[PDB]
Amino acid sequence: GLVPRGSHMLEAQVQFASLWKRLVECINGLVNEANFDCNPGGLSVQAMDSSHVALVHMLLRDDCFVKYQCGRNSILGLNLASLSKVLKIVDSNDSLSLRHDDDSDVVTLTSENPEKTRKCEYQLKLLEIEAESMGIPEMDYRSTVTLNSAEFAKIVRDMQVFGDTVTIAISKEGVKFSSSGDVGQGYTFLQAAGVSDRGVEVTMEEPITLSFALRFMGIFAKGSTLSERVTLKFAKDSPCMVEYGIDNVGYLRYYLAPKVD
Amino acid sequence: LVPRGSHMLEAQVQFASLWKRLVECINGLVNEANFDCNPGGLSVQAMDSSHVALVHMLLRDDCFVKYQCGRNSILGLNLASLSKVLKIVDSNDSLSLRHDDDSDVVTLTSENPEKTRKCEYQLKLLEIEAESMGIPEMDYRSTVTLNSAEFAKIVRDMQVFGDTVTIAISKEGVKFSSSGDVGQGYTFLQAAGVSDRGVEVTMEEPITLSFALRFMGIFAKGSTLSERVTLKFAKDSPCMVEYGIDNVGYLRYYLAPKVD
Amino acid sequence: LVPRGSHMLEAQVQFASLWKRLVECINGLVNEANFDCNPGGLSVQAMDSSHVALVHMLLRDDCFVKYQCGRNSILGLNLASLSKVLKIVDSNDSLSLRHDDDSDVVTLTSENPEKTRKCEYQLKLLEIEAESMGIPEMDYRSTVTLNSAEFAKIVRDMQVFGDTVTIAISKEGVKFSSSGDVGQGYTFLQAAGVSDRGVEVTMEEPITLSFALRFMGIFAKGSTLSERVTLKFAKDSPCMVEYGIDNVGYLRYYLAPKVD
Amino acid sequence: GLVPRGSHMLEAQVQFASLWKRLVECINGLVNEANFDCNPGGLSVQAMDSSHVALVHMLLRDDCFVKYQCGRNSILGLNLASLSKVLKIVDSNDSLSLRHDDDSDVVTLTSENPEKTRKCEYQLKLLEIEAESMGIPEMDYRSTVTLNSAEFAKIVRDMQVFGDTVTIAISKEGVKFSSSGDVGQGYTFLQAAGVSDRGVEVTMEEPITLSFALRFMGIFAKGSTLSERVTLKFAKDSPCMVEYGIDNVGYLRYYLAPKVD
Amino acid sequence: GLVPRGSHMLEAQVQFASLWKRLVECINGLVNEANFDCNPGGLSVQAMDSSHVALVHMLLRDDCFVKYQCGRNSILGLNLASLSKVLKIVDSNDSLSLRHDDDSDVVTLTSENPEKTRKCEYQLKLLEIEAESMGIPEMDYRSTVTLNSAEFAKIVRDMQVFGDTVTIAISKEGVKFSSSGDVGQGYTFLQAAGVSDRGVEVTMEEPITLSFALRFMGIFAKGSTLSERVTLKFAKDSPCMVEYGIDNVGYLRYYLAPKVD
Amino acid sequence: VPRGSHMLEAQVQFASLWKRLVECINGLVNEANFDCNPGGLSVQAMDSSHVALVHMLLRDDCFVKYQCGRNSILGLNLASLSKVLKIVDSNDSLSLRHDDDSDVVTLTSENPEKTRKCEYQLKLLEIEAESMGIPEMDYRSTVTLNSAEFAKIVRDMQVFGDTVTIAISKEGVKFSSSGDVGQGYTFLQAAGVSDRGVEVTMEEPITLSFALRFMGIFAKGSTLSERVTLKFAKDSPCMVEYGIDNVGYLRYYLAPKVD
Repeated sequence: GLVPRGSHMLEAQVQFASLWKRLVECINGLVNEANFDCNPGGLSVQAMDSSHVALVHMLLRDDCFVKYQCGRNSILGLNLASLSKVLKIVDSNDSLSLRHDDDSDVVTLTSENPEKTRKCEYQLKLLEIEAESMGIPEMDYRSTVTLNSAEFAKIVRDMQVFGDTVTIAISKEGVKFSSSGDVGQGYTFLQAAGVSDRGVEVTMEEPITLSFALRFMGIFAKGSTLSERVTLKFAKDSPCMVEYGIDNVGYLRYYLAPKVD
Repeated sequence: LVPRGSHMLEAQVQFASLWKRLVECINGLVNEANFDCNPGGLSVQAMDSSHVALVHMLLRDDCFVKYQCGRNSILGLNLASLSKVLKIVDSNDSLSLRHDDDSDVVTLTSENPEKTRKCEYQLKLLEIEAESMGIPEMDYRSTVTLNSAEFAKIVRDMQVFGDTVTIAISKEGVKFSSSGDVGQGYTFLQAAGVSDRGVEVTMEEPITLSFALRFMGIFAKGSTLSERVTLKFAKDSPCMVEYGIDNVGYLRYYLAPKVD
Repeated sequence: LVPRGSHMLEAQVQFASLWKRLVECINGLVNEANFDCNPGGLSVQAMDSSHVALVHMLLRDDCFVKYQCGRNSILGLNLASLSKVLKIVDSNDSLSLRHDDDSDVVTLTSENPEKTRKCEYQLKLLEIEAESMGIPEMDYRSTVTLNSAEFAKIVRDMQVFGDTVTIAISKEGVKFSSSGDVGQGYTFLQAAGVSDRGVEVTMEEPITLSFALRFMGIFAKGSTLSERVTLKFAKDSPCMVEYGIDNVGYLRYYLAPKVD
Repeated sequence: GLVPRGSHMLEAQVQFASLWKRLVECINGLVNEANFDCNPGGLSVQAMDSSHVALVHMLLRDDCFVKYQCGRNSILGLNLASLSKVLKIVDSNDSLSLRHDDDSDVVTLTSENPEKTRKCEYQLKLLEIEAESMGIPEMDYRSTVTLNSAEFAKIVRDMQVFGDTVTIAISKEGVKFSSSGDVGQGYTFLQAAGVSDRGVEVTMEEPITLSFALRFMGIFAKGSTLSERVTLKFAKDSPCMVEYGIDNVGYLRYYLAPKVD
Repeated sequence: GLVPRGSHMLEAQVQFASLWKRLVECINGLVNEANFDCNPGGLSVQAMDSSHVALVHMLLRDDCFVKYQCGRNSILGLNLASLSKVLKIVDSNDSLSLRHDDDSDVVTLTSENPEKTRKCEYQLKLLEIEAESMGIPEMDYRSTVTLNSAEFAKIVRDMQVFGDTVTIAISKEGVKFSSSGDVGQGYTFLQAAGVSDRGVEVTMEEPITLSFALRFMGIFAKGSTLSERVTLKFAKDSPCMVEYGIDNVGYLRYYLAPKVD
Repeated sequence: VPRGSHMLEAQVQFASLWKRLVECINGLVNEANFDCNPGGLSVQAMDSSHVALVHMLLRDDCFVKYQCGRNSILGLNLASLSKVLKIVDSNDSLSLRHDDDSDVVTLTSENPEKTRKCEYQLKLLEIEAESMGIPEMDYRSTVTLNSAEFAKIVRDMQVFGDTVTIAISKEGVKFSSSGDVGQGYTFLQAAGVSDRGVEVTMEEPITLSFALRFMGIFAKGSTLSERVTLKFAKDSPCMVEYGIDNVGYLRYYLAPKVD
């Protein structure tokens, strides 16, 4: 429309800061620095734990924000430790505008009350983070179980009293989480209770039984702060995946290698 | 006409909160103990490593929604572990404790009202001797009964001063006293009129004993089981602190007095 | 018995929560302090071990349901201990502070509305040398008043960044600022004139001073006593933060500025 | 025509009390009460830990004592805790006569200096300790390693900084102790023998690799107070054994179940 | 006449500070504050435990010190807890000059190496400690036993594994220390010996048997740090006494009430 | 292909060095970064209250074998590292090794006689760059004394207060403290010429005060050097230096106490 532009603003603001708070918590659990791809499609974070066993892919679609503006595709490295420290002090119900200028070695967070009587502005030095080394697995999922996010969280926390490894067994009827160790042996069995209305949606293709490091399942289960339900997808000798939907305006997705023997 | 398949103990309580609250109490005093299961119910009797204090707990068979102890088996358990497992069991779930014929393992089974979740934990069991220490007896000259939680507060409070509390019983009240660096404290409770909360003294003479707060503290955890608590005393004799479980049982602690 | 004298000094407050909340506040700054008791009321005046910051607290005599300070006695107290004792005293119980002649010990007496419980604690007293001071006054050009708890939050917040906060006052609002490894933060508060919510700025010129957050933090504990809090400033001069104890007293802190 | 009765049942005196001291310490580590079979063949103690995972067998042959007398086979239950408390106060270099009478409900320990100017006498109430009496596994020990008792002790203490489980791997050419946990991963490898000619006397039949609870290895390693060397014997899916010889006049032998890591 | 008239002073220097260190330790065991009478005859301390069961009397004659000066008779109250804290840091082989100006209220300790390269000076605030209400008791008439100080110390420590009360029985033969409790029953018997030093010098008039609180005997036995030998004196239904000679320039003397029917 | 390398390998002959060092520095901070240049290993780190700073350097000639062609930074949990070094024999060798992107560093110990070999592996951090920079240059007054006397003197002064006052004079140096117990001082005379035995070398008289908590942490240095050197400057961080020399140093810096 007879109008050009060489500079950047890259300013996106969410209405309720509680979202960012709850997210960073989740992902800081896994890694302490990460890149923030901002496309016009929305913000993504893709990052892998220092042991290259687990992967976290988070996407916040552009309809997630009350205002969003990412002309070109800039990438922003951030210290998540610091970012968490700042978000810890930001009121849940305040707004939060994340902003970056043309090349400015610094990103800025701006918070404001509903009533406009208080305004906060924090500035973080940015990094410096080498491209992710990749990559996401592809990869087709035979069996799929969906359950209350917080029950899931409880179950991992519970299983950890026994071991540092959980064994997940899927049957059409239900799913069984199992653990062993000094204290003894535990299991929690969840029945599938069909055909409607909400409470465990198994949907397998065959029986399938994999094992996983609880350390990481625990880090993932933090997701329950974002979604009332959570979905786990499995495939034989293949990374499982745990998915937490954000309100149709995004997702948080974790992938973890099975234990091998 | 028909025996088999076997095998021989099942004890299910409706609300797991009971077991949770109990084990907490008794774990405070000892870290392993034997679980006599008669057809009369489950008892635990055990003494602290310094042989100064004694727990006796009994859960009568009417305490359980379902109970079955044909012969009298004894089950040693690590209370530390048992506590760890009970910590993860929902208060309002059921909890069936089960053991089979010579099975080196006892099993705890929890289930929702609603039957959509089922949990099952298994603990290796121990050979614990099975131990000497003889339960002592009355007569109990003086007897005081009070709100369980006030009692709890009072010990916690007295511990800011010393590691020893002095309990003095008088017609119309009881006085808990302590000393130490911080200074000197006392709490006095009056008796007389309605005693429900509210302090039912019922002495025979005045009587004044002293006790290790470390242990009174361990006992006071009992407040999680009974709104009220009863203390019984006798000169130069182990006092006793009793917490009733709903008429279906008791938790009873006994502690030696301090000497001068 | 006619030295004279004599001799007792009784100061009872209705709700012990006050004393609890106070001692907490001031224990944050110093661990022993003198309690001047005039017939005018109790004052505490004391300075931090680095001689950077000063507390002045006054509880007027109309603060107490019952007060008696014939002559002007001074009572040194270990605040650490006093805090330990007040921690155990129920918020809603009464609390009579009492001293006799010449009795090396002050006594705290608590009682519940319903008179069924009575507590009595005794503290050895000190021995505290007069405070080289003083107090500064009073030439406060422009000030600011805000919600006590917002203030508290703001300090706690600013500490994630630095150990120093910079307070900038302007017609319009006030800006708290900090720097450090994590980065740079500020919180700006807006409002025009004099009205409670939310910020009554009332300056004479713009003025910008800096302070040690360590101490602002200690002060902010005041939010337990007063919904609002007032800060007064003067160029190259100790600021002051004031917490009104309703209409019966105050808690006031003064802190040296930073050159920077 | 001889003398008939009495008195009296048992007298067992050792020259240097240091032995008893060092023994009880060892075994008190495993159990807090135990039975003392006194045959004319000597004193034995056989006892098992409360979890029925580990077994002590100690034998002091009759030639171990300067004077020994056990006509019939009496059994004496003892609180090892108490016994330890008493032995703690008995001088190493004093004599120590253990005595029990016909009736009695009490055993008596009597200590005396070389120079006869001091005499101590302690009396312990004895117990009825029940079975068992399991009482011992055998035999076919495929692989066998022998090493300095104190190095062994160090090695367990060391491995415990990592985990609560040690993995022992035996090869021609040496033995490798391994552990894992939060702190990280450790191993100690001992070479020899041989490494001709000649710790560490390995003498295997095949390679063999078992794991064990360090809690118990630790309890055992206390044995180093009795013997300069220590011998470990193993067999696949079978209780290992750790043996400490007493001067040809006896042994202390521990047996421990393998772990499933 | 060559005579002044002053208002001052007190200086008491010992060559080896180890003495003061070892003393204060002994006494601090019994009480935490005490008065230090300084005569020209020497320093005495007389004090009684908070339960008025046991009494210390210590005297350091003026020939004990390399330099001593107590013109008039001043009294100095001291916190023994603090004094112990300061003496803990003073080298055993350094000198130690204790001194007081007059009414200042502070006493000063001054330490110096043999080689004069280091000098330490500590100052303690002094107390008003109220005069000692209790009279020393009197009639020590035999029985009397003397023995190695450290054997004595051992014997109390030993007897405490059993009870909190020791029973001392004196006979022409020897002396018997006895105790009872949960652990069981112990005794130690010492025979009256030998060649040099006889090695236990009993010197009774009749047999005599009293009992005592081990708590206090223990506190006393700390005296073994000052004298190789120790002497105990008894009288029926009368405070015993335990005396530790320094060996000729002073004494430390404890008195303790017997236990009664 | 003449190699690079590649890698990192740093072996010391006697492990006692590493043991004694980590102890010292673990006293101040529980995690720290290990810059490995070809110049040697340095650690630079600051206490959580940003009052005190530790700089340690081990020059490359310190090691029987050293190889850091290029640079790499290794974060380490010092608590864990201390736990592992606690079990390593003083007189064993100790090779510290790291491979290309390996999330783990490895410690390898071996006896003189090659009959025992130990290998421990630590997960690595994750520690954000140090920030607060080294100060310079004190310049004016300087005292040097027996490391252990110094250690004693701090431990001693702590019975009184939590603050020590150091006064330097041509005569000597005076350490002073106050508190409930009372008041102490220790005075050291300048003896000489060399060595304990106290080498004062001032420019004017100068008197500063310091937190004993930290002087205590530093004094642990006496395990590395028989002597220790303190340098001061008015209203300026003092410094306490322990020199392995010429192989390396351990250096602490601490803020003075202000009015």
